[PDB]
Amino acid sequence: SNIIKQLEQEQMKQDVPSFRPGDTVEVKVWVVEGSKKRLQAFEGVVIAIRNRGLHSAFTVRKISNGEGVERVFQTHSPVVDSISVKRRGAVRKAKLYYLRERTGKAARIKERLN
Amino acid sequence: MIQEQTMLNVADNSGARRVMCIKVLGGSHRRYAGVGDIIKITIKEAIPRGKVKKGDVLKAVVVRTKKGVRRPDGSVIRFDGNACVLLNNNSEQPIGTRIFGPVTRELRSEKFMKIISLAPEVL
Amino acid sequence: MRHRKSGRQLNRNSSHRQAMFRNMAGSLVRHEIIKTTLPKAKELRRVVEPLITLAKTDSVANRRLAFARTRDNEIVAKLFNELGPRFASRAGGYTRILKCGFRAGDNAPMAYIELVDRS
Amino acid sequence: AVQQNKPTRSKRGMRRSHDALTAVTSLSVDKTSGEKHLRHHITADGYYRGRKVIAK
Amino acid sequence: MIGLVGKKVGMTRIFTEDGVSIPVTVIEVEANRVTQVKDLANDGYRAIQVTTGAKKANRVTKPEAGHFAKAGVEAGRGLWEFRLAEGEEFTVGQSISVELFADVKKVDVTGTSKGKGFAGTVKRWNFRTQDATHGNSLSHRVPGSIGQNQTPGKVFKGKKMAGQMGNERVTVQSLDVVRVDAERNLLLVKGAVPGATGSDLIVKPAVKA
RNA sequence: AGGACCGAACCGACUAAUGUUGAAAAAUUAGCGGAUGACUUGUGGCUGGGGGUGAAAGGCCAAUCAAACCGGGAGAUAGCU
RNA sequence: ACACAGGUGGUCAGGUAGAGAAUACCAAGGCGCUUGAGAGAACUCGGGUGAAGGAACUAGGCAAAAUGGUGCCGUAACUUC
RNA sequence: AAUUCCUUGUCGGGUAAGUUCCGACCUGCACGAAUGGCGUAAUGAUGGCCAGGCUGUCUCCACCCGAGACUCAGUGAAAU
RNA sequence: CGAUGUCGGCUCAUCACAUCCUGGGGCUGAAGUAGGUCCCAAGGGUAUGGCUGUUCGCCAUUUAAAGUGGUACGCGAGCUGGGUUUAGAACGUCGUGAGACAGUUCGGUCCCUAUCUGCCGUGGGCGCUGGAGAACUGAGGGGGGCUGCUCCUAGUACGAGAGGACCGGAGUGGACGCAUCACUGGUGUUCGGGUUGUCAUGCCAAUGGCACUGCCCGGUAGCUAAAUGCGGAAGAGAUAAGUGCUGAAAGCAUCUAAGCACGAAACUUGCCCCGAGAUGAGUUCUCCCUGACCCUUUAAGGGUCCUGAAGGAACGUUGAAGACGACGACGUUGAUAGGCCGGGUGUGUAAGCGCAGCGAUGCGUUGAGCUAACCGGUACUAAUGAACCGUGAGGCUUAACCU
Repeated sequence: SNIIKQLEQEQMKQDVPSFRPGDTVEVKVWVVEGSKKRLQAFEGVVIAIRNRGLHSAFTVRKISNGEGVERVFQTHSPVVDSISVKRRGAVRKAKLYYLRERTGKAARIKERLN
Repeated sequence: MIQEQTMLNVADNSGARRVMCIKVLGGSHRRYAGVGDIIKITIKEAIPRGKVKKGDVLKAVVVRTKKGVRRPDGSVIRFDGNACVLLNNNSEQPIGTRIFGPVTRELRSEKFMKIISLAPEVL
Repeated sequence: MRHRKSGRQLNRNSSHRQAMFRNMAGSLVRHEIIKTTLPKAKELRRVVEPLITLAKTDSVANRRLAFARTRDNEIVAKLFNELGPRFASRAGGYTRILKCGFRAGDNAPMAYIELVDRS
Repeated sequence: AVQQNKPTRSKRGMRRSHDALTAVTSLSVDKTSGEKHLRHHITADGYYRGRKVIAK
Repeated sequence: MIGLVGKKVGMTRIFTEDGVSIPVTVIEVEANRVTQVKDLANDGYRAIQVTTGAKKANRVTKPEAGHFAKAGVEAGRGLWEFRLAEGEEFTVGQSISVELFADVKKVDVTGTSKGKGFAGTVKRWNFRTQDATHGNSLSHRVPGSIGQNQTPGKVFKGKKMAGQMGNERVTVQSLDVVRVDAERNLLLVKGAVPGATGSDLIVKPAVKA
């Protein structure tokens, strides 16, 4: 409906960079410890995107301290300050769930040239 | 989301390698355990000369679950495996002197300040 | 419950339904008027009208798509050479259902479905 | 699974009281050919709402 | 205090600058036009009867048309009633808009719940299923026993059995009002209210404070 | 070479489900055992009831077996209903 | 006892993939199983998929799920070799 | 113990916890040497226990595909 | 004894209080925390596993608690069939033997399409006194009622210390119940793609059929829990055990005999839902009908002509409503459903052509093509002019007004 569309598009962020699955992004999230706010960086590969307007999300997967960790960010959430595509990967799928059973040499993604 | 018979990896250098949850503490008829809640575990595998032996019964706090936790904005942090940190049966303080792998913001409290201080990364 | 769902099962499996609707669509565009039961006729529209809509623009890709959904080259050829220019201005609704009573053998509510400008 | 006392014809009629059929309230008259037909269905000659929709 | 009658537009979320995502339900609350005021002198109790929305002029029957005509108000899609509190007056032709709830903090939303049709005991009353194996015979989701052997030789009234679930009035209590948008006749409540999209909702101030 | 191995026809029936006024007075589906042998099968014959036959369960002997079926003594007897 | 999801010996043996008369799809050839039409509730049958956990179910891993081919490397206790 | 009533005898292993299992002990109600005693490689749709993988078996059920169940038309039982 | 199926388990319960926890209180060999015992109180709650067929019991670890019982030691026309309890077989024992064992061990068919009562839902008919469309009142009925931990009061009162409150306030959980899909996910055989074997469209290329949706990888809407909102209350009335004030009988004493006050999750309300078939059939608002006559048994009588209203039903397109009825929207003065246009989403760079490579294949056009149930529009198709049911001023007796 028009009411829901108006309500969501008046809250959407207009500076969201364009990205695709397979890209290596670096998202800066707000961390509030005690009374002070800081910026924690989380960098990994985008393994899934869910386009739903204001309810859009994307799942980033990284290998932190030897343990695979993935986090699903809400694209229009104010906790995300900025997103930056460090490197663009070339895949032929919309959801890279197969990466969870791969480590090291078997989980490399070819760069998306041109 | 940890319940009885669940095997977990150990996130500290306390000597245990693979533990099994035998009760979810903190309430009658309780089904699952998220992060930051005590469970009673048994040790099913240990390293040769560690601080704990195979078969000891003691407490532990869960620091990573494969189901993950949810934050007030709707996000979710999922890990590749279930991991816990062994605690003393009476004081409920960590046995080891180091933490392996990341943890989350759900733990920052006076009870587990030692754990979040020793953690290599607090997501 | 089947809240906001569409599509009649018609007491057949999915492959049988797909094949039956393909055959029925071919028969309808071949003869220009056919007689079938009322639910099957109401479900037949959702398959035969997009085919005509696709057929409105003659292209190799559209013909291959129509061929994939009908498996009858004569049917595809008729659709693109006649039914497309004939219905070139219509905004959908290229069929008409006329309820025609009840079948003698099993008391099924029958109907005739025909192209709008048959005459 | 089975009865203990034979039900009466009275009980049988009471159960069958709702099994009656309902006759059609009124038929429709075609505006051109004048014959009667079921509402929203074509007439027995092939007409519907004046126009002759099916040949014979 | 009286309430208003709105329509469920759908569900969405509101982001706060603190980084909290409040899930809200969008209720479009158009103006409620009073059509009859009931008093102790004539009806033995105090209440108002309001209407909202519009209805097709060829669809409104003559009795309710005359009822609306007496009040001098255009026909709405229904008639709802609110009991009047002490010291609360309203005139007949008065229109009440969504700005009534401008400083209330919690509301009670009542609507007709979604219909699940004929629901089994397992779905309707959270009964446990029986074994899917171990020799079980045609009794995987049946309700089991319903009585005792010949001393209470009947089934007790009020037993939980399968039947029609939903499509009945349900009140959800103490929801936080997130935003009152008077400019476009909107009310955003925190949480989920009963009923499908487009249904009617009755929003009243929270009885439990 | 083999009462050898895996595995179809063929022979059998270990487990579960369905069916128990069944499609069937014992079967169907998914699995299962043997599958060149003490195997299995077609045609014809022989062994008769206190008798036969039995790698033996009192099993089988025409949907009937701690003594078949049919006719006769026979309207056995019944302090029982 | 049925126009019965059962039982019945011999002969013929095509193409592709396959070790194969297994199995899948076809040729020659023959059928769609003598009530249909709707709707898409509980519940029953035969199946498909499942977050987190992996036998905590239960008399019992019953049943499901899982392994499954060919070539090669490598293979323990015990043994009548 | 296919055998022990008392008995879940006592100790040890496995398990956080083991009336079952495995290894001993001997106080064998009431084992025992061709109505065979004790072992035994291989074999078993044999009985009991444990472990890895695997899973709706379970925590705790949810959705989907068909055949019935429900409605319409035709034929039309049964136990009691 | 012309059959009343039986131990344990699963599912589902319901009642009693001789109360396991929470609530109130007296005494204590009650300093505090924590206890012992008794009285009142059934509103709610009252574990998961190892072992055995087990009930029972022991053990591990929780919990505020892991109650005792009744209901054919509840429940097999709801499920199981391990034990026991048929036919087979063996061990120990007894008997010469056939066989037998509250001795054990292996294997061993659990049927029924619900007629009546009962219960969960959902309709048809008639009534409620002219008919109809709505919205209510509330006599009555159901649901719900559990509780932890941390912090402040306060390391205060108490205590030599160890330890550590009552009363009151705030936050966050476990289990249960209701609702929902906005978020995280599952399904999504009606959407897209990868790929193996074969067959067909003459063939290449591209597709389609079958192989569990052939095997998978994703996934729209809807439905869902594991996902997230909400709830148990506060307050009032009268009380139980209990604590009292004044006060004789009985110069004193005395909670009681007269009179007055406090007191619990129990009772009645307060919260949610059904609810005038509440035949005691209720109340309020609104709409519709203002014709002529015959007959005999003369009365709440029957009949004819004209008339057919408000409204309902039927038919059609249908729904986040639904087994079928029912309920809701719409029927040309129309967005009810299907199609169509645009958008969103899902899949992942379609086919054709060109270029590079001997070729598999890659690159460009190209984030392309296809896209169900979604969103915003659009009468192109189907929702007919009618016809049917329902009537034509509504009985009698009192009372208060009106003329």
